[PDB]
Formats: sequence, structure tokens, C-alpha cells
Amino acid sequence: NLYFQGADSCIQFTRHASDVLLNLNRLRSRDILTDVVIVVSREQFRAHKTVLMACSGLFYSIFTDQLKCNLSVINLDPEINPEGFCILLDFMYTSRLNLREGNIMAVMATAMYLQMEHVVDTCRKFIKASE
Amino acid sequence: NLYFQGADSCIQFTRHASDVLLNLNRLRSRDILTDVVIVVSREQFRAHKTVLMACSGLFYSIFTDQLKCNLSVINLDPEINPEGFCILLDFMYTSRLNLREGNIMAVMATAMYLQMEHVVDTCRKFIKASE
Ligand SMILES: Cn1c(=O)c2c(c3cc(Nc4ccnc(Cl)c4C#N)ccc31)N[C@@H](C1CC1)CCO2
Ligand SMILES: Cn1c(=O)c2c(c3cc(Nc4ccnc(Cl)c4C#N)ccc31)N[C@@H](C1CC1)CCO2
Repeated sequence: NLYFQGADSCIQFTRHASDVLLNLNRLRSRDILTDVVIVVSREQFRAHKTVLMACSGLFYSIFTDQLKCNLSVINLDPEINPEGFCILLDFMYTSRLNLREGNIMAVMATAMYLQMEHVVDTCRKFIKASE
Repeated sequence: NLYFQGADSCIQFTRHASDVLLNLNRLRSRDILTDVVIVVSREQFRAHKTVLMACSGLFYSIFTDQLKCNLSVINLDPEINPEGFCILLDFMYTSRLNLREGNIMAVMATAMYLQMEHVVDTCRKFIKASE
């Protein structure tokens, strides 16, 4: 019931990937093995570099750079809205995007900067439905 | 199409968790930001501590211990079969378990040791179907 025959030979566990992500978000909530602080304006966000790279073209580029991969603090562009970054950071660790009329422009601009392309496309579609 | 209305207010992205896990497995394949070596008998396996903790009660206990969380090399019980550990390490990063008649006893014993309880239950069910 919790597993099935995959297209390939292996048995596959249906909820495995979502349960791993839930545990990584629990580690983040408890500040366990977090290895970077992202600073956006006056706010700081602790996270795991591997989750950030897995969820963003900008962080993938930063953490694969031989000089920047060892930095413990990353400062983002001061024009980035911290609420918009917070919504996208929660999305990275949960798959859930808290998109609302009052935050959609900041979330879209932050997703463009972070290189989260399907999030940008989704924001655009929601904006287009209003116009 | 790639998203839906979650039971809660947020929109949710269907493939997000499995795509994050795919990227973490790509980082492992390329040896990027791996922070531990697990030694099983004569073999070494590089991995990310966060993925190991998220997938195992034993690694969760080790990496939350104030003394052991800083270790770069973890040596497992020499009775653990490296092929069995390799199959479970691949499962952690993919959701796919390569269970076969020739490896099921080693995979089950290694999952008991690593505290991966639904994997043990699944192994037991497959063994019971043969008897
Ligand atoms: C452009 N872009 C996205 O538009 C994007 C990304 C995204 C992720 C990456 N990282 C990688 C890519 C390839 N290979 C490796 Cl190893 C890595 C790593 N680490 C690079 C670019 C990415 N991740 C998604 C997550 C569901 C996967 C959310 C946001 O959308
Ligand atoms: C017993 N047991 C399992 O039987 C198990 C586990 C498993 C995982 C943990 N880690 C945690 C638990 C709670 N809270 C936190 Cl933060 C962490 C962490 N990190 C602890 C015990 C675990 N993970 C599954 C993965 C799909 C989640 C695969 C194997 O089955």
C-alpha cells in the first residue's frame, strides 16, 4: 500500500520523497545541520545549502563556485523583499506556495532573481487571470 | 498542470519533492557538498548528513549527538553487508528499492540496524510470500 512496482524493476515508495522533505523542514525548524545564513535586507534565514541548490538556479551557481561554496553567509540583492524570500524558502522545503494578491509581485520578482522558472511562470498565469 | 489547490490555502507543486530528491542524488553522484563518508567493511560511501538523518533513525541519532555531529567519517558495524548498505543508500536518494532474492536478507538486516522500519516490514512481507 505504501509501495508499488515502478516502471523499472524496483519497488518504489510513494511517500518517500515528500517524507524526506518533511524531515529536512523539521531539521530547518530546529536549526539542525543548517550551514548557511541568507541575509535579505535586515532579515536572516538559516537553511541547508543542498536544499537551496536543489531549488534554485542562483543558489546552484553560488554553491558550485569554488570560492563561494565555503561562505557561511550569503547576502542577497537589497531590492529583494524578505517576505517574498520567506514564502519561496518555505516553498523549497514544503512544495507549498503561499501566493496571495498582496505578495504575488514580490514573490515573482524574487523567483526571477533566484531562478525558479516554473514559479515565475505560475505567478505570471495568476497575474494574467486578473487582467 | 504542475500544481494544484492543496487542502489548505496554498497551491502545491506535484513533482517538487521528487525533483528535489533527484537534484540531491545528482549532487551525490558529482560529490558536491557531501559532508560524510560512511565506511562499511572495506567500502566507503560519500553522502549528505541531512539526507542520511532524514532517512534513518540510526543516522538521526548519530548526527543529532553533540559529539558525533562533527565527525567526517562514520564506521558502521563490520557485520553490515556493503551491497545491502549501497541498495539502501540508493533508496534514500531515489525512493526506489532494488530488492531481489539474492539481496533481501542483507537489505533487511541492514534496514533493521539503520532503523528504516517500513523497509524492514516490506522485506518481511516479501520473505513471507515465499514461505
Ligand atoms: C532553473 N531552476 C529552476 O527553475 C528550479 C530549480 C532548479 C534547480 C537547480 N539545481 C540543480 C540543477 C541541476 N543539477 C543539480 Cl545537481 C542541481 C542542484 N542542486 C538548477 C536550476 C533550477 N529547482 C526546482 C526544484 C524542484 C527541483 C525549484 C525551482 O525551479
Ligand atoms: C524510524 N525511522 C524510519 O523508520 C524511517 C525514517 C526515519 C527518519 C528519521 N528522521 C527524523 C525523524 C524525525 N524528525 C527528524 Cl528532524 C528526522 C530527521 N532528519 C528518524 C527515524 C526514522 N525515514 C524514512 C524517510 C522517509 C522519511 C525512511 C526510513 O524510515
